[PDB]
Amino acid sequence: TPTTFVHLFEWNWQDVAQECEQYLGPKGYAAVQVSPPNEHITGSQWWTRYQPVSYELQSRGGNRAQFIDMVNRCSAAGVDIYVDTLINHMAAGSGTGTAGNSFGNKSFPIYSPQDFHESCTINNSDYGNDRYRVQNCELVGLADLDTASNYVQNTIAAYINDLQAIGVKGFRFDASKHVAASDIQSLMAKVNGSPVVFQEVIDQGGEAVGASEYLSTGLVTEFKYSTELGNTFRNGSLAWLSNFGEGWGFMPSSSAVVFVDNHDNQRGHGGAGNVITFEDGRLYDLANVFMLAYPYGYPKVMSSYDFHGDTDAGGPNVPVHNNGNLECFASNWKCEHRWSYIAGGVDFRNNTADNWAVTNWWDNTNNQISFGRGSSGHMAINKEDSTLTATVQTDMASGQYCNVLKGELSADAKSCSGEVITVNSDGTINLNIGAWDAMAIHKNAKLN
Ligand SMILES: C=C1O[C@H](O[C@H]2[C@H](O)[C@@H](O)[C@H](O)O[C@@H]2CO)[C@H](O)[C@@H](O)[C@@H]1N[C@H]1C=C(C=O)C(=O)[C@H](O)[C@H]1O
Ligand SMILES: [Ca+2]
Ligand SMILES: [Cl-]
Repeated sequence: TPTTFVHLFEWNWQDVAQECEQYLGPKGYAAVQVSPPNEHITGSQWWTRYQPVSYELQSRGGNRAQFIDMVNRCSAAGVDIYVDTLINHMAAGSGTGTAGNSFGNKSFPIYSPQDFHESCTINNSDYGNDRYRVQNCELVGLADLDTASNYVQNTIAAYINDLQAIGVKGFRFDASKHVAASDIQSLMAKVNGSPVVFQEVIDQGGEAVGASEYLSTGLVTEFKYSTELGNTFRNGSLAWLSNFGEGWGFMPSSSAVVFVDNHDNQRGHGGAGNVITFEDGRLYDLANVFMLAYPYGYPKVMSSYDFHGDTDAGGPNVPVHNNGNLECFASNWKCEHRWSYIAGGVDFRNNTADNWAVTNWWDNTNNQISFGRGSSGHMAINKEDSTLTATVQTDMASGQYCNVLKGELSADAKSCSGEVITVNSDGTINLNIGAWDAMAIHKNAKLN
């Protein structure tokens, strides 16, 4: 069953539609978070998508027909679409949009200067001691919408409802911390049905505005997860993760959206160098394996492009699906959602969704850990530099299983493509995991 979504960052609508059919659907990913599909400022940088001009569906990702085509094709494949929705602001300065519209002096095709809060700047110090400025002033000069206005609320809700009519199933509410929770409650009252909604709120503690304020309007991004996971995997002991989640002070599991990294923090925005990303290779594989095996939050796998150290640069100048050639894994699109350890982690999460408990936790007091999900699955990670050969207890049926991180079960269930793990008659496994490696097995990848 579906348990994990993916952020196809800067992927165009044609690439996403093909990816849904060829990979995401077959592999069991629940949904795709796409880049803002509305009209935005021209320019090659990735951040131009976060400066709206209007709500017309003509963006760098493609036009309206291509967007609709993507929603239909993904839906037929069993994959939902979550739209990155800008509820806090409009573009800064003046210029021209991707659909031909002009704007300037807080004057847009759909908003007048009177539909915005009076200009003021959000200073870094405001985050810790002035909620009024955090929510009414401008985020790096972006025109701050008067979200308490009935006209503004109606206009954003009409956009959200139009997207739902096309078939969009969820929404990421961008920059939610900058909008009073009460304004979001009023906005939601105008939204049809009950789509999936997750709100971006960066809260590591000590903020004037807390993540907990948004729990009643939808899921909330738990940024402590990304940071603490990265910090533990790099500078701490994996043994500490035995009570990861609410035990560490995170929000309720059922309210959280978690990730190893997102488009902002992999670039140093809202996250330090301890955040683990595709650049870290095997370290990234292991961090993802932990997140996907661990029963906390609703995870989203990151799918990036090699930005070659340029934190402002837009994506590759070549599509992912390029004339029958997949532009993945090298210096263009990274396609982490296709990395064997990550796709295997997703398969494990999908197949252990009937048991959300962490059972039989074992560790060597440091960087070797192992735990199960009852009789649905078991996993182990070795981050020491000597082989993990400990015998661990599981609740799994004895037999042969495919290590799903390195391969998969054949259609006739007679063989695996990767190494085989053996669960003894007493339920134990005699591990044999090399340094910086791991294993995961589940009840639906058992050899016959
Ligand atoms: C890029 C982000 O900037 C702000 O985040 C700040 C955190 O709120 C603050 O706690 C932390 O200390 O510092 C962060 C800045 O470095 C916004 O709050 C946050 O919303 C924003 N991220 C999203 C907003 C955009 C504007 O539309 C986009 O450019 C980003 O890519 C969004 O993910
Ligand atoms: Ca605001
Ligand atoms: Cl996010």
